[PDB]
Parts: sequence; structure tokens; C-alpha cells
Amino acid sequence: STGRFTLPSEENFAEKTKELAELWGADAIRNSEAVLALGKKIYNAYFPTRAHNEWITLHMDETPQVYLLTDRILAESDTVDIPLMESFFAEQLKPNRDADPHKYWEVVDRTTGEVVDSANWTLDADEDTVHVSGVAAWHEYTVSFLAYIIWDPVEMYNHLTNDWGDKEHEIPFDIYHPATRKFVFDTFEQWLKDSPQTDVVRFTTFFYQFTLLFDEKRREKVVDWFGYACTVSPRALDDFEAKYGYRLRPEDFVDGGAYNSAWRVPRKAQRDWIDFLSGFVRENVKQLADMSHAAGKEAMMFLGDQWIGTEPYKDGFDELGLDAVVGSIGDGTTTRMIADIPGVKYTEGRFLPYFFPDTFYEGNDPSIEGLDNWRKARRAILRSPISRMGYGGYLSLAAKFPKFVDTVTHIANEFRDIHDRTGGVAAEGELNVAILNSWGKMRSWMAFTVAHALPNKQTYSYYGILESLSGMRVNVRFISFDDVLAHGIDSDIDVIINGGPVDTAFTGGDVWTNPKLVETVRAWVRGGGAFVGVGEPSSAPRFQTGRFFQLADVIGVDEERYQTLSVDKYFPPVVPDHFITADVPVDPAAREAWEQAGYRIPLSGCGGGQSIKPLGGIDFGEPVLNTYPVNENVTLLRADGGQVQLATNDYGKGRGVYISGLPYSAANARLLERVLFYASHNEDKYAAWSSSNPECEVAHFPEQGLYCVINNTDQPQKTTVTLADGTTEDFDLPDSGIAWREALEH
Amino acid sequence: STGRFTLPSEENFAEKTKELAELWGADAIRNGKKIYNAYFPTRAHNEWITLHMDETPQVYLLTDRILAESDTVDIPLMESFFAEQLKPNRDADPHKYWEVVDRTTGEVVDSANWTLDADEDTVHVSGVAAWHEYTVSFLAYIIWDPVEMYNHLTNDWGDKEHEIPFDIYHPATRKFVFDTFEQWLKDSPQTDVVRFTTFFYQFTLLFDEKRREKVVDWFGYACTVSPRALDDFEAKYGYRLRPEDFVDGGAYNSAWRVPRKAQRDWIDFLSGFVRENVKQLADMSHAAGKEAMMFLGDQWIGTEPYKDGFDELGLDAVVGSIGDGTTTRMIADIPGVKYTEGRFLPYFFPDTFYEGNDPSIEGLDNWRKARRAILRSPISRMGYGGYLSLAAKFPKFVDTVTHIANEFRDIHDRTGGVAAEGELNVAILNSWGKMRSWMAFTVAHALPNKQTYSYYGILESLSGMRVNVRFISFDDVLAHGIDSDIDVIINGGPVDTAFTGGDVWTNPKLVETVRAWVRGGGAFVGVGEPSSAPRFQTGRFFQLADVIGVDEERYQTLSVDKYFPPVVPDHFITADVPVDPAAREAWEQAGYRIPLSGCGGGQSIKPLGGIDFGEPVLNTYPVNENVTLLRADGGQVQLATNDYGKGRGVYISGLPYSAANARLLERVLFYASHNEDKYAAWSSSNPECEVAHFPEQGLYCVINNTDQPQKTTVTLADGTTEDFDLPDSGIAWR
Ligand SMILES: CC(=O)N[C@@H]1[C@@H](O)[C@H](O)[C@@H](CO)O[C@@H]1O
Ligand SMILES: CC(=O)N[C@@H]1[C@@H](O)[C@H](O)[C@@H](CO)O[C@@H]1O
Repeated sequence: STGRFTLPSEENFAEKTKELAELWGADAIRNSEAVLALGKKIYNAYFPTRAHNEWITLHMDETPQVYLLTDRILAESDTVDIPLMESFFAEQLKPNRDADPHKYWEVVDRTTGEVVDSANWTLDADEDTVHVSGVAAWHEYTVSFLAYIIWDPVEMYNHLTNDWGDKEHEIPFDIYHPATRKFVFDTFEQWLKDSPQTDVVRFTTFFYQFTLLFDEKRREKVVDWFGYACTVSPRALDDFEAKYGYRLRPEDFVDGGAYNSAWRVPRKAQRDWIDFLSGFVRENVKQLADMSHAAGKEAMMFLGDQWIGTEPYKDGFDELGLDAVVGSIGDGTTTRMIADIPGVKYTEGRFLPYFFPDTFYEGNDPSIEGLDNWRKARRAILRSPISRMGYGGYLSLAAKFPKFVDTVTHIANEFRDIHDRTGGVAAEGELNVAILNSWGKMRSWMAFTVAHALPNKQTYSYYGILESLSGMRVNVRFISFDDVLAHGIDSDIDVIINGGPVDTAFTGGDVWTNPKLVETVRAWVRGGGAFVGVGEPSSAPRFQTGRFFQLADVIGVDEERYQTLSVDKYFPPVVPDHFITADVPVDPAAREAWEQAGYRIPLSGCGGGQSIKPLGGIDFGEPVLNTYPVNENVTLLRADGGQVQLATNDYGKGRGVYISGLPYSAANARLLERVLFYASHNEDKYAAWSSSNPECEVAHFPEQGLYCVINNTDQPQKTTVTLADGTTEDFDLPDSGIAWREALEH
Repeated sequence: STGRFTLPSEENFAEKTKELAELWGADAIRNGKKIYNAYFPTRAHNEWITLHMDETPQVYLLTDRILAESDTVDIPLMESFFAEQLKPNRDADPHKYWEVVDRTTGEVVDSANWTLDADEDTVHVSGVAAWHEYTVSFLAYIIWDPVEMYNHLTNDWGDKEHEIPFDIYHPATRKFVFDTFEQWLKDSPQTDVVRFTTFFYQFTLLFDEKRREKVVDWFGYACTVSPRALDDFEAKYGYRLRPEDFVDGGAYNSAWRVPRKAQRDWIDFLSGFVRENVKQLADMSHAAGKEAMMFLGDQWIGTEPYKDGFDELGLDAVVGSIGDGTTTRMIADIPGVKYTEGRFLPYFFPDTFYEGNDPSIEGLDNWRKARRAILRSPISRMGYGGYLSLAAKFPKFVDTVTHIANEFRDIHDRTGGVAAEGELNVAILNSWGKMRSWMAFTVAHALPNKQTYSYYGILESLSGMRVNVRFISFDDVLAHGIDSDIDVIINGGPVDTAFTGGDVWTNPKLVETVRAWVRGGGAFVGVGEPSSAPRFQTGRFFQLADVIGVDEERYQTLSVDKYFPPVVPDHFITADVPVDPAAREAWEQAGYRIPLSGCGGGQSIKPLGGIDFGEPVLNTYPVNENVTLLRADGGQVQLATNDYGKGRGVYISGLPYSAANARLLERVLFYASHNEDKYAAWSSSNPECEVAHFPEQGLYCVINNTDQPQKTTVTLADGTTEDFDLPDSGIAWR
């Protein structure tokens, strides 16, 4: 067992490097001499838009820029003054005074939405303050302005996170401006000649940084891992106007203060900017990779930091001729974002923990996180294989941890053995599942994300859906409403999933008032399709007084919006024993207390049929208030506390399912998997290649005559696997184990 | 110890009726004392209406959504309605009076493209789009009086003849109703009070095919139409109401809906007609030496006893059902009549009066909820209803009633029937204003539920609080600003309702007016989703987030870190909230969240608790760090206060009624208005007791709102204090 492993190294550490490389089977070492003689592939970081304060300080007007939105200021009379910077980090951001503020900025009456006239406001010469006159008392006002980014955001993040205190703040730069651009390509040509020992240029990353703004208290103020805020300049804006035939407003970037969060329903202006900026970016990335290839070296892209405008899931990404993409393995979902990228020769995972004093300190046990991280990646990898694993940081730190070092030895051999046994071919998927949202394929595995791998109270009930699926024995694609309006639903999809809050990219907004969309979905379901809706699926506010989820008729459930309180809701009896809930641990105490307290008897203005006490047993995450069954032919599987959390509904040949929320857990992934088989009328096809125990999952490889079963926990798991022919085999799986077995070839 | 009491009679219980009338101080008897008789103007005459069946009341009904699976589809009309109550009107031209809708698109289906089946109650529709949902809106005869129906179904009267109602908008039936009443007056010479139960139109009460309540609105005008009135409406207003203007997409004009022009128009038109006819009945009663008394319920639609001009009807009295403090105030606060009467609970019926039950429990409990409200707004008369002999079986109950009627009068004698002193002027702001006084947040009378109780509680708390409450409308505020005697404006409810206001919060004139007022010293209390308006501003959902220091994340601003300042556990507002030393400690020790990327920080990792806020408003948060958070558990805000110039805004996410929660609100009130030092005066240390002060009679009292001994210390205005030890629902004076 050797290879597919990238080892970090450091100055004055050649013995241990040699030792570890032997131990872990490393065929590549990453940068940070007697080591260069070891024969390995050599990776070297490259930071195209920073690491040259000597230049940018002589061209400060070519730093990158961002539109920023001030706090709202209440006018208590016909004039108002607006500080521009009271709410931002001055070390990070500076108002751009060089470029005519009347041409490129916007004062706005947020109370009315109206743009204040240019003649009515002046920028103070001596203070970062705007004076407004001729305005309305008791309205709120804001300025939207261009600010130079005078400190690279991620280095800033690392500086503050590590308290580098004294150390010099690295200034970033923007190759949209041609002097700076030339600087960057000369510097890169030069560096290649000065680096013959390097084999892989590890671009970390490219030209534009994802939205990451900090406030006057040195905290994160705004972030979006997909954000295009930090991509502007007067010349880019003006070139945009000429190319697209309309002028973007600053509002098109600040977006009422939302800064175009990917959760926002996508506006045409947004996408145009992505088109514009991404073409500029893509052309220049291809240059870097051509130059790389001409120096005999490979080009590798970090999925992160300055990755904006690359758009790896959009078409043509392959025309870049990038060799590889490497990324942070945070979980299943983030593993899949990497794995699934097409148009590279190979993919690579930077696993956790980062070799750093934060997790490598005396008394802490890094191997727990090591294995847990591997376990979450491994389940995904069986569905979409990455090519290489590796670690990052100070190798000397991890060397002081014997147990960890042995843990890695284990993971490395396992990773290789999964690859050798499988041939790097993805497990067979038993069902075709499509996530449907406004973004589709360009945000594959990127839905519900805000900051990378950091779900929170607001997102985790939907993120749970992707996490569950990332490792699930199904084929997962991402499709858009434009996809559906334009081409219908491809005939191979078994299930369509639509989840999220109302008025988001992930439910779709007012596209649900488009009858053409509603027709396509209804016909497909009726004909045999399956629609799973989570949260407020198919929602459209105000369109129909008495109908919030437009496909309430398909999933059998709607959400009361305080418009329909005069209409009693009659809940049919909950069906607690069902295919879908088959694996939910039963709790005798809870079940008989729920049996004993009965259903509510009908009563005026209150409807009836609602369990007086909760059945529970399933974590559905954040509640959707007052969901109810549209009539009594819907099957209710959970309807606790006066509303619906899980329901199924027959709809001609097809079915729809409602689920209020789905945090990730071994149990909920089992629930979701069951919903998928049940809604697609594929109860029959469920048992083939499955683990009876939900803590484990099964991967079939028909062309290699194989199947494995994996333990997703750090505890022993016994499970019963069922093969296609009906036969079964028992298993006792150790802590994080795996087991292979034959099955007829094809 | 004499009078203000109405007793119910019976057939043969003549001996014990004299004795109860003497023990209770009854000065009136219902069916030598003052005699009441129920009158049912739109029912009890099947002999008449059986021959005039096109003159029963009518209502527009919305069918179920029927999915079309090709270019035609059939819509059954009655599958979802109780056929013993409602019958489709085949007489009046359906293509003129009915509407077929493509719900999926909103479009009215051309009437050329549908027909009514000659033999089934089913509409055939052609030329439709497949995979759309379709409904019919159709006129229907109400052939079974809704309340009588309800009482029949509830008691299982079996095959007892169903009462068929009638609609006096039709002139032949009007004459009949008036003639009959003339005759009836001449035949009841010993009847002193005519207790109209009620008048001409029943509040919306429709039942389903399974004999269950289908639609109800206590304020609802669904049951008030006819081809005749519809055509007349057109001729007076110059436009034709659509069937949609009644079924309202399935909402049937629920009071929670933001009012539409067509809605208020209909209320004016119908209300005109009811009031003149109600005046006539009141004149005829008066001409025959009798009082007219109105039951605030059942067939009360069109009377609008809170709209200007109610007094011009000449009603001598309104009687109403005492369900709780709020419903008491509904009756109490009515101007335009000489006196008011509450019918108390329990009703004298076997469902409470059992073989081994203690109904005196229910009795005191009903009186406690009422008397706290009565102290603020006095009702004139008290009374009960049902079967006196059932009530007469339970001596402990009889001795309870005696005790209550005494108390009830003693309050009257002691206070000249004058409303106690209110220490603050509180106005509730919503789309309806005065005309829905004490009627906000209600669907079915006295039955709050999951969806409403977190706001109903606001009214139930106010109903018995030592403050002056009025109800104002957006139209009031937009036309006349804010009256300068107001200290506090409350606005509460979910987004897109009449109670929050809907898009009126995008009218800069409203924002301006409230803002300026608060800035200069006013106080705005916002409950639930105050001032909410969807999609107007991407970054701002509560238009007055700036005033109260809170907004609700609507999933558009997730890229913006929220920073919750630390909670203030020791504040005037929360002073009477106990906290378990241990719970507090657990919260103190778990601390606050460290800023984390795309997760903000400052949210307590554990909850402080101790306050039932009812239904959560998900993802409320502090707009800045200068807002004072009083409770912000589970990653969001439940209670907050914020200084705004000389004034204050305050957010509460919800407030189910209880004694604690009224105390919490009352403190909110004094605090927001910079009246903290005006608080202690005429106050009870214990939240389970309350204190009314009556300067003019040089008097105050203190009541126990519970069935339990309570010890409270009362602070008077000079700074002195008496200690009370009140027994079960007791009361003391000074
Ligand atoms: C994959 C990626 O771009 N990760 C970045 C990480 O590099 C950065 O340091 C952090 C700062 O909050 O944000 C994101 O996690
Ligand atoms: C005050 C009032 O209108 N009370 C009525 C009651 O008479 C009727 O029987 C009931 C039907 O559910 O509705 C209301 O509670």
C-alpha cells in the first residue's frame, strides 16, 4: 500500500519527514533539502493576489474593492449625517475617495426605497462622513460606497485568529487593472524559473476573495462562501455597463444589506455579474495553468478563499486545463463538493485536524477528530471517489502525538485499499434523486451553505438533507427551475427534492406561481414521480389566500398563514407503524402516553384530531409553525404539538412527502432514504444492498464483483446486510471498520 | 343587598323559585318580579318559511379544489358541506351569481365554459388547463338555523323538527316578522324585557359533511347575502361584488385578514339595513311598554355595537356571555345603551351539574375572571341561565351564588358603579380600531387556540388591568395623528393580518408619525411580528425594528452576523419573575457563544427561562448592541427594550395570559412610558392579586384572582402599606 497521500514538511525536520512519508505511504510533500532528495512530488503554495506589499503600496488604487452599506441613520429633521465607517474595520477597509462618489455611490432613503438625489449630498473632505439635505424627517438613510480592501481578508482572519499582533498586514491586489496584472504574470513567470524542484503549483487561490468583511470590533460582519462582493472597481463597473448595455447600481451588490447571499432568490443582475466576472477570471486562470504546464509543472486549485469567478460546476471549467482541485474535508457534503467536480485530472482532500497548536496540545487527543473526519469523508467517497488524501500544517506537531501518527497510518492504508479494490469507481446508486432549486448544477452540494462547513440554527435543518445524501446509496444531481421550465423533468429521475424556507433560492420564490412549473411537476408525480418537500417547499406568499405551498395538493400538507383561521383543520389519526418510520427506535413510555391522552375532540374555531400529547422519537430540527393536513386522505406519520412534521400522500401513480426539517443523524439519513424508496413506489428495491443497522452503510460494486459495509461510528456495530438475490450475511464491525465480500460479476 | 340579578325560571319549580329569588336578591326572572322573554326573530315559524323557501338566508360557499387531469373537470358542490344545513340555490341564475375559478392561476373561468348538472349538485367545466386546481363559488340556502342546529347536534335531539331560518331582506318575510311581533307583544302583557336572541343575521357558522364545524367567524358576514341584496348592493355602490369578495380564496373574510374595501362596503350596506330594522323592533317594544335587550352573539351581524350611531337604535340593554375578562369587556364597554348584563357560567345544564361534581368551583372561577375586568369597566346586571332545579340540587353551589350576587352588588353600592382609576392610557393599534374593541385575535367566541392565544393573552391581561385601554385604527392615526393623552401604543400579531396591519406599514406617513411620537416621549410595545411587512425592504421586516431594537431574520440576511449583547437578568420589567437559583446558575455558568464565522455571537448557550412566551417567533435578534435584551433564549429574542430619544420601544414575542404575564406586561407598560416611579402607587406586591382605587368614594379594594389563600402587601399613594391575607377569590376594602 503506497501513494495518494500528501505530507506537509518544514525546515530542519528531514529525518521525521522521511520516517512519516515511509509510514503513511506519502508520494508527495507540501511546502512550508535533505527532503527534496526523497524523490516525492513537491507541492508549493502560490498566492497570486497577495505576498508583495513592495508593489501594491506603490499602486494602492489597484487594491480590490467592495460596495459597503452603512448603518441606517435616523433623520430627525430635513438634514442627516452618515458616518461611512463607524460600522467597519478600518484596518481592512477604506472609503475610495479617488473615484467620483457622485458617479459610483448611492444615498438611499431606506424608509421609501428611493435613491436620494446626487445634488443633495456631499462627501466631507476631512472625515469619512456624508452630508444629506432636503430629506424627510423620521426616515432612515444609508450610503452605499466603494471601499478599497487594504488587507487581504483570509490573512487578516489568520492574523487576528492567531494574534500575530505586530506583524505586517498583507495588502491584496486586483488584476482587473492591467499594470498590476502584468506585475502578477511577470512575477509568476520569474518564480517558475526560480523553482525547478516544484512539481505542483498549489494555487491558494486565484484572483477574487469570497465575501468576508469585518466590523469595527474586529469581528466578522459579513461572510458568504460564494459571495461576489469583493470583485468591483470603477473600471470593472464601467466595462460592465458597456458590455451589458445597462448600469448596475451599488444596490445590485449591497442588495438591501443582504449582499446577495446565495439564499436570496437569484436576480438577473447577479447572474450577469457572475457571467462577466467569471469570464475575466477564467481566462486568467487558464493563463496560469498554461504557463504552469509549459514549465513542466502541474496546476492545482484550492476550492476556497480566492476562488470566486471560477465556478467549477459551470460548463467550460474543463477548458481551463487545471490538473487538480484540492479542498477542505469538513464533512460528507464538503467532501462531495470536491469529489463531484468534473474537468480535472484528479481531486484531493485536505483532511482534519489541521496540524496546529489549537488541536495538537498536551492532553488533547487529535486522533478522535482524525477518525471522525475520515469516517464522514469515507461515506461520501464511496459514492464519489476522490483521488488523493493529505494533511496540512506543522508536521513536527503531529509527530509528537504517537497515537495520532498511528491513526493516520490506518486511514492512509484504508484510503488506498478502498481505491485499489474499487478501481476508483463510484458505488452503484439505487435511485436517481434530484435536488431542485434556483441555482441547480453550479451550486452542487453548495446549497444551504453560508460560511463553509459551519451550519447554524438557521441552516442546519436543511443542510442535514445534503449531509444525509452525501454518503447515501443514491445518485444525486442538482437541477434548476430554468432547467425544468426549459426541458421538463428528465425521464430517469426517481425523486425530486425541494427544501428550505419561503422566499429563498432553495424553495424558489415566485417561480412557484408560474403555472408551467406547477403543471410539469404535477403531471410527473401523477405519472409515477415522487416529490419530497422540506420546510416550506413550493411556497409562494400572497399569491393565493388559501394556499401557501403551491404543491400542497401533492405533498398533502400546507402551512397556515393566519389567513385561514376560520376554517377548522381536521387531522386524521397518525399512523405510527410505517415503512418510512420502520427504523425509528420505539419508546414504550412515550408511545403509550401518546396512546392514552388521545386525539383532541372537535371544538369550535379549533378543528380536531390532533394528538393531545406528543409521540416524538424523531429530531426534525427547527419547527414550521402550524402546518396541517389538507384533507383526511393524507397519511400523517408525525403531527406533534398541533402541526405536521412528516406526512406522505398518494397522487395518482406517484407520491409526495412532507418533512418539516431534517438535521443529519444516522437515524434521519435512514428516514430520508426510506422516504426516497417509499415515495418512488420502490419499497421493493429497498432491501437489496442495505445494512439493517442504520449506523452502517453498504456500497455495491457490480463490475468488481464486490460490496463493502462501513461503520459510521466510533463504536462497535453489528448489522445484517442483504444482497440482491435475497441472501444475507451478519457482521460485527469494529470502531470505524470496513468489510469486503464477493457478489456475482457483470 | 337588593337586586341587579336575573334568575332563570322553569315550568313547575314555583316554590323553590320564590326562595332562590329571595336568597339571591333576584329582581328579574328569565324563561312580583321583572320578566324577560327570549325572542328569535328569524326562526320558530317553519309553517311560514316552508312556503317561502327562497327567502331563507343565503351564503356563498367555496368547494374543495378539484384537480383537472385534462381539458374538462367536474366539481361536486356539496361533498364537503353538511346537506341538512345548506342547499345549492338553483333558482337564481348560476351564470350570473356564481363564479368558477382556476385557483392555480387566479383567473375567473369564462361562464361560457361551465354548466350546472340538471340532476346532481356538480358543475361540469370545459376548456380548462390540465394540472390546475378548480373551485366553484356558489350561493346556498341556509335551511337549518346554525345555532339551533348546533344545539341539536350537541344534545342529540335526534329527529326533532329542524328550525328553518329566514331573511328579512325579503319584503314578504319582513312583513311576516313584524306583524308576528306586533301580535306577540299584544299577547305578552306581563313581559317587561324583550331579550332579542338575536336579530336578523347569524355569524358565519358552516358545518361539513361529517356534522362538524367547517367555518366559523364570530364577526363573520358570510350568512347575509341574497340575489336581491347583491343586485341592490351593485345599484347603490356602482360595482358588482364578486363571489370572491365573500369566499375570499377560502378565508371567508376572517377578521385576521387585512380589511378590503369591498368588505367594509358590504358591512356598511348590510349594517344600514340591520340597524333600521333593529330600531323598529326597539320602537315597537317601547310603544308596548317593554324594554329591548340585545344578546351580544348569535344573530348579531350588522349591529356593530361599537360603530358610531349604535345609540340611535334605542336599545335599553345588551346582555352577553361571560367567558373570561376579555369577553366581559366586550359587553361592559358598549356605549349607546342604558345598562349591560352578564350571563355567568356555569349554564344550569347537567353537563356541569353531575351526581358527584362541585360546580361552585366553576362558578367562582368565572366570577374572578369577570370581576377583575368589571372593576375597570362596570357591567350593570348579573345573572344565570338554564334549569333552576338542576342548580337547586347543589346547596354548596347555591350558597356560592348567594355569596357572588352580594359581592357583585356590594361593589356597586360601594362604588356608585363608577370605573376604577386607570394609571395609564394604553392604545391598541390595528386595522379595525374601535369597531372591533375587545374583539381582536378572536375566531370563535371565548375559545383561544394554538394559533391565537399568544396574542389573545394581551387582551385578557388588559381586560382586568389598572389602565385605560382604547382601540385605534391606522386610518385614525393617518388622519389625526396620535392623541396627546396616550402613553402607550401596542401593536401585536402575525405578519399580514389586521392586527399587525399588513402593507400600511410601508406608508411613510405612518412610520413618521409613530417614530416622531416615540422620539418625543411616547411608548411603542410590539408583540409577535409588530410593524412587519414582507418584501418591502430586504434587510428590514419589522418596519419599526429601530424603535423596539428587534427584527426577525427572514432568511435573506444570513450572511450578516448577529451579535446579541448580554442579557440583563435584573430589570424592573422582569422583577416579579422568579428564577430557580439553580436554573440561573446553570445559565450563568454555560455563558455566551463566542463569535463564529457565519454564526454571529452573544447568544446564551443555555436558557434563562422562567417566562411562558407562547408561540416562538423564529430568529428574532437585536438590531444593535444598545438594545437591552431581557430574555433571548434558544438563539433568538423573546423580550427586549430599547430607548428611542425620550421614549422607548419594547419587543415581546408572545404573551399567553396568566397572572405573571399580566404583571410582566403591566411593568412593560409603566417602563416603556418612563413611568417607573408612578408604578408603585395603588399596587399589589403579589401578581395574583389586583388593586382598584376609587378616589371619588375615597376607596380602594384588593382582590384575589385565584382560588387560593394569597398574602399580598399593597402600596398606597402616600407611600404607606397594608398587608392582606385574602382567602379563595376573596376581596377586602379600605
Ligand atoms: C475552504 C475555504 O475557503 N475555507 C475558508 C478558510 O480558508 C478561511 O480561513 C475561513 C475564515 O473564516 O473561511 C473559510 O473556512
Ligand atoms: C356569544 C355567542 O355568540 N355564543 C355562541 C353560542 O350561542 C353558540 O352556541 C356557539 C356555537 O359554537 O357559538 C358561540 O359561542
